[PDB]
Amino acid sequence: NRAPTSVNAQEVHRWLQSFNWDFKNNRTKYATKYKMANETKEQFKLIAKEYARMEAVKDERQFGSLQDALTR
Amino acid sequence: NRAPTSVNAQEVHRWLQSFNWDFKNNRTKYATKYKMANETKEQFKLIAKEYARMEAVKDERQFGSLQDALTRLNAGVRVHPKWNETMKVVSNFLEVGEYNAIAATGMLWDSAQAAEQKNGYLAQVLDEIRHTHQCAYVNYYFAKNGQDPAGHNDARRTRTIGPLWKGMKRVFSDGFISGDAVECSLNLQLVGEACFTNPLIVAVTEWAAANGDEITPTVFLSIETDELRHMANGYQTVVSIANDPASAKYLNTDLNNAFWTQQKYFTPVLGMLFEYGSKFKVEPWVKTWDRWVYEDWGGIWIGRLGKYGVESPRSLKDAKQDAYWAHHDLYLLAYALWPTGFFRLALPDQEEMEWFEANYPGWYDHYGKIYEEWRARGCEDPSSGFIPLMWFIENNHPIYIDRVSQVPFCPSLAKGASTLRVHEYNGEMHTFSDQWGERMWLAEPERYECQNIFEQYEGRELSEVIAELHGLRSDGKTLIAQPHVRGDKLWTLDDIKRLNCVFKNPVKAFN
Amino acid sequence: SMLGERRRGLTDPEMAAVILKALPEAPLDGNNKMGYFVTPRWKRLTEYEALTVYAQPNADWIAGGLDWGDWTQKFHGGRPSWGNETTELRTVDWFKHRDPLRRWHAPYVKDKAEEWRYTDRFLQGYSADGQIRAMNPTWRDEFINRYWGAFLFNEYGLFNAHSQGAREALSDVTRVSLAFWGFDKIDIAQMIQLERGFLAKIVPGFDESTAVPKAEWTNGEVYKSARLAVEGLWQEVFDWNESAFSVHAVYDALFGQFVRREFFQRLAPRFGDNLTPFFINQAQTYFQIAKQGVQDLYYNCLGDDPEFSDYNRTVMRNWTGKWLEPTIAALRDFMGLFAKLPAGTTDKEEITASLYRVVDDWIEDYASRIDFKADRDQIVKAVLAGL
Amino acid sequence: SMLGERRRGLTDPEMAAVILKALPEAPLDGNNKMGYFVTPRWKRLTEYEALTVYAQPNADWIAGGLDWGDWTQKFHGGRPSWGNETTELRTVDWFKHRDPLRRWHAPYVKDKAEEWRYTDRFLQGYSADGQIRAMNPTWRDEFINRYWGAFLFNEYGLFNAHSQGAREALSDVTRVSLAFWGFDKIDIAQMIQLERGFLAKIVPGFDESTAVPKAEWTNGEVYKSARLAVEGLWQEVFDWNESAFSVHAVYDALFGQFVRREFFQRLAPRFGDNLTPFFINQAQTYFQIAKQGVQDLYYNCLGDDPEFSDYNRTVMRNWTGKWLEPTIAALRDFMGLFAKLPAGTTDKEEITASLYRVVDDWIEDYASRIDFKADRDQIVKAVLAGLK
Amino acid sequence: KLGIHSNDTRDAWVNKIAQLNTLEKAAEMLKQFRMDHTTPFRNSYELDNDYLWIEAKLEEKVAVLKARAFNEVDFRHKTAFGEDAKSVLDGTVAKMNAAKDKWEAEKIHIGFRQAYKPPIMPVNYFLDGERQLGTRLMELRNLNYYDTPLEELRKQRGVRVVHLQSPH
Ligand SMILES: [Ca+2]
Ligand SMILES: [Ca+2]
Ligand SMILES: [Ca+2]
Ligand SMILES: [Fe+3]
Ligand SMILES: [Fe+3]
Repeated sequence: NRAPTSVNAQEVHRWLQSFNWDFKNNRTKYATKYKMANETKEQFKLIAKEYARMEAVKDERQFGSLQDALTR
Repeated sequence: NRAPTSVNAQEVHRWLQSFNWDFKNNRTKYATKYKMANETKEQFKLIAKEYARMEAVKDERQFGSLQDALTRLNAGVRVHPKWNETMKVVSNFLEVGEYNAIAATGMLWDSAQAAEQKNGYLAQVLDEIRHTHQCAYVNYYFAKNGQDPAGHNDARRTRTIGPLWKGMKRVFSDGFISGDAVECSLNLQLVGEACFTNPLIVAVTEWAAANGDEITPTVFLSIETDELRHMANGYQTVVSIANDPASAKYLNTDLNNAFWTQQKYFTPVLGMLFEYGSKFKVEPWVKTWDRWVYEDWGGIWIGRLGKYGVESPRSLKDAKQDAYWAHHDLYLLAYALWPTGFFRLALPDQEEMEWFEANYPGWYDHYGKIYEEWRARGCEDPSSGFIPLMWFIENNHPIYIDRVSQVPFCPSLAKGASTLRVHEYNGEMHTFSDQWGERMWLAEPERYECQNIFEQYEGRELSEVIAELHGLRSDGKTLIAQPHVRGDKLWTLDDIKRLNCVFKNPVKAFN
Repeated sequence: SMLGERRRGLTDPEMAAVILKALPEAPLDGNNKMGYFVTPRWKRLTEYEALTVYAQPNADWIAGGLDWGDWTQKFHGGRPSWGNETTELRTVDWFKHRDPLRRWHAPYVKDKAEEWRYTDRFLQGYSADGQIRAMNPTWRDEFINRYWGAFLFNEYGLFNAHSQGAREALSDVTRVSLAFWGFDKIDIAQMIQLERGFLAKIVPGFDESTAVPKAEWTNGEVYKSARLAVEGLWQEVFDWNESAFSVHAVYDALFGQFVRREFFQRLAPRFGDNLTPFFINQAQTYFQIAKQGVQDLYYNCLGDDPEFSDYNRTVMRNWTGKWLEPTIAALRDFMGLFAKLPAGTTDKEEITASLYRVVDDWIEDYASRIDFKADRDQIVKAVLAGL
Repeated sequence: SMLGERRRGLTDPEMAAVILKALPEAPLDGNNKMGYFVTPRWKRLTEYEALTVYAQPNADWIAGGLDWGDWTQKFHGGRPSWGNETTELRTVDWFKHRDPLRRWHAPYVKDKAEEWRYTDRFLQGYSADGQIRAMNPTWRDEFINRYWGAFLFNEYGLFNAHSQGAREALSDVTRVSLAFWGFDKIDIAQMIQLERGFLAKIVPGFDESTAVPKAEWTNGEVYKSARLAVEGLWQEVFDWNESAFSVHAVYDALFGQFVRREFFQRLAPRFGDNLTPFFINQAQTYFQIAKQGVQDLYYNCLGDDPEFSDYNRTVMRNWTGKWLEPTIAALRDFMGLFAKLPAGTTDKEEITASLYRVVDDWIEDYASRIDFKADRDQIVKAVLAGLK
Repeated sequence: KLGIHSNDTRDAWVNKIAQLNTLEKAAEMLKQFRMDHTTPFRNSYELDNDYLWIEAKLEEKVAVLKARAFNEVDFRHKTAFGEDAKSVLDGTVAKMNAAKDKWEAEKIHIGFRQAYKPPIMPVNYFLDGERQLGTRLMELRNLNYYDTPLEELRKQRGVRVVHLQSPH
């Protein structure tokens, strides 16, 4: 089957939680009275590439307005 | 040496000319009298990818401004009613010019034999596609965010109802693609773009800005940044055939025919759209026209082609003679036939009449009095039972359509040219408004067989033609076109049907 | 001055006041959708369709046209600006075609621009990283420079084959797709030269001149039948649809796909060359992009036309048969190139498998669409005779 | 309503008139260049420099700072918000660094976004073209899935080694560069998983779960020393410069470059794999981009500092020696992977030459810049001991 | 039933072409349609407003029939009448190059179109002729284009001047 296929951010993010591994010194370097839970999750399922794309789109509209119409 | 290295467009373009090779049938597929030199070069050393990048950057700014700031400022709405209507015509009519230019340059691409010259035309092919979509976007934006989307949203079909469209197609559609590739090049680039479109585009942004429209300037100014490549294409076209002996024999004639063709339509039409389709004025069209045609094009631009055997069009003085009142004469006809448009028109207000008289001594005594007469009679009120065309019939002022240019003319009333030539040939009548177009038809009758609106609509009742060609707004009863630009008292299909206006072919009065 | 002399209607108090005073209370029509009368191909009308469909001023006498009357100015002789007489194919509506990728000018240059800038970055990293050190010298100075470079003239020829179509296309949606198919071809040709120009910069004695690859193209034996097939599709075909169909659904789908994917893209890696595959990745991405458009025009629209389905398929099977022969001939002359590879590079078993991949993909994506009964074994067998 | 209720000063007749009336006849100062006081690295001040330099509110007691006085709120105990005490390196001005690529946020996300959209186009073209058919099954299921996959954890660890620096960097230009070096590392780790996810869609039976690659990384032998080194660089280094320097100018420059370029990029093509190289091309592009920034900060700015050149080089040579040993160990263990390949894939001579390329590039681009006396044959001989 | 795109006259011809079911008859009718209703030399202008659309609907019938009747080789090389495309093409081009003047040239070209416009002649040969014929026609017409005064040019065209009006 040669149907055009790809992979999105959510599909990769699904495995991101498994990226960290255990070892004796895997702990925060800063002083703190609290302990952040080891399996805490995040609301948005982003990866570097997709984060960049969504911000790049915003920048285009913003700078376009500033350089063109607003300047005119 | 592991220094970061790459390759740019110029370094590749360096070998572009060698891309083409020789072989028996390697020649243009289109009929032509000229021979483009196979070693012709191009001014801009571009490759497909760099071309894309430079255009993508422009799109970024343009669309960014439109979707963000301009939308936040309600730029699509805070525009004078008259100009909102004018842009329905300007953007869509120019769109077809951009669209046919695609096919035109494709024909030129096929005509060029030198790889570089083909590449130059190719860059324009893509540019004209961009321009088609840009003009379409202007109408798209005004339809989505403006005060009156009717017309902006369906001009591609509603434009077929009126007579101004026919002439537009002659100079911006057929004139660009039907004929000797070189002739088309002269209509499109040497004349069309260098003499009119280029200056026009900028001028349009000036009139737009004066009337509250910041949308058009955003798009049209971006389009303008591409025109230098097209000027070069036109200039290079002449350079390509300058050596060919046929050039000395045909160039100046195709050019003169090209010049007359383009000016015949824009001289009256552009001036009309600017002065009558706006509230705030930028500059009198008589002044503008003189600078464009005589000073910039007829002088500087044409002069630089002198070394190539190019001469000023022999019909130049004739054009200047016919020009002065041309646009004023045309608006009378355009307004008289307002129900056939896809936009709303307005009569000049008091301040405007003063402006016209100040800039065109004698305007009031002719056009001014007529407009006040039509208005007092109720041409703006749907219960009056009056449309200006009736006044033309009553006062025996027939309106004709030039068989060649498709430009409407009324020699009986015109303050400008009033010549008229009528001929019959093999069971068909033909009407001409000038000696240049008359010669064109006589010498090339098979190139000009366009049916005019009176011929097509003959015997048909006005409201039926409108209904059939979808000249109605969403409610299915109110006309898109209107004789005023106010929000109340809009004319409906019924108001028109009651007029019992039936089209007649004016030429039959000579039988 | 700081404020400038020009007064703008949107910001000037006096002018803006006048404008606001003339405005209606609400829009004079609630239908704010441009192109609302266009028949959507998908759920809802897209920007692609609104901005493109019906831009071409065709009258009703050209299937699908919304205008009326003859053209205003025609060619000396009477030939119409655009007419049904420029192509054998017939349809109930020339505006039905739709690019599956919905590409109008903006998205198109946006995508190609990204490719240009990433290409630049790639080359700067490749050179800085010294990856050229692991590339087989013979493969570079001989197969990339001469044979790959020669292929640029093939793409360049298929590019020009689109010229007449740019002028004769009978609709906007078809003209746009055609223009993009052709522009992508010239891009590929220019990318081949770009690689050769890059090699010239990082490899002391490499010559970027097109003299060698051109002579190979014009006089060599490997591309002889390839060039003849190209000179024909380009300058001997006057039917814009035959030109586009035969170039994309026949020749480039068989010859082009074999050379790019089954030869250079398949062998370059074996010589430590990841540079050439970088560019072939583009050519293949482009090929698969155009393919979706070619399929929609000739099969979904024309080949399956409610009124001329039978007629069109007959014409295309006719064209398929007409050009399948020069294509197979091109593939045969190309087979001779395998004998110039160093011993052990590939075997007749692999090539046979690569040929069936191309042929089978072709039959699945093109041949079977118009019910063109083609025999994989005979074709492959016919080509293999060139070894 | 069509016009809306909110009146805007730019377009509202009454409000704009009030505004225009209050405007001066001309600007109250002709110097319209923001950041005019910043010393330009190049001919003229760049937008990159104007929008970045001096954004960090450091006082003069932190080299190069323009403010005065102590921080307003410090840590319990007294530790300053930012301070000289967070790194062994010293300089005349922490604001001297310049990213040679001049990347501020906009240009940075613009390029990565282009790479993302093109990547998506590539995969749709690759899958539709059926190029997976010619890929060697063993290479795919064993080397890409398990070994290339396990490498994602290496890049992930290096990404995390940048967290403290994001917090402690002593200037804006260094913070931005460091953030971008780190962000590119997580991106590469995610592209390795992306490829595995893609293969799972186009190859029936291929499992995208990270379980196998993770087990290889955490308990296998091939990456044992690599993981030990990464765990150290990440969590045992509290000096933000030691971290960035040792990661980019030692460990990644040797181990990273060998694995990415001399193993996978070099051998994948031999097994009909054009997919992995597509992603490695991005990784190498990122590596070379970061190198320019790393060289500018550590060699141009610190290693050549007019006042602390000798001191800083002594420290960096110390760090190079400290981290070269664990890096050689990582490479030594990785040599074990060559024995897993099908016979005839490569041989000792090819492997040795590839090691020398990596070592020679490292000596040229890094070690020599601080006068670190590296012995290239002794380093290679130490690594070759790992060949099974 | 009157109309611009839909009318009785158009409906009349669709029911007419539908009756056709033989390439011979179909082709013959098309050839005769172009003689009676197209070009400035048409036999009459009675169908001026609908002839363009009708011709197309006629070409379609001829096209379909021609594809089902001819074999692959002929569909590409012969006219719907049986003539050898290339022969006709080379012959017409020959006559055109022999033309002594523009009046003769224009007659050759126009007639060519009326007789061999696709589906009659294969598009490839047809457009190739358009390329050669048109070139010659223009070369002859555009030579000293403005030499002949309008009064004389009108006589040459043979038009019947019905009215002339010129204040200048
Ligand atoms: Ca071990
Ligand atoms: Ca060996
Ligand atoms: Ca030594
Ligand atoms: Fe344009
Ligand atoms: Fe242009």
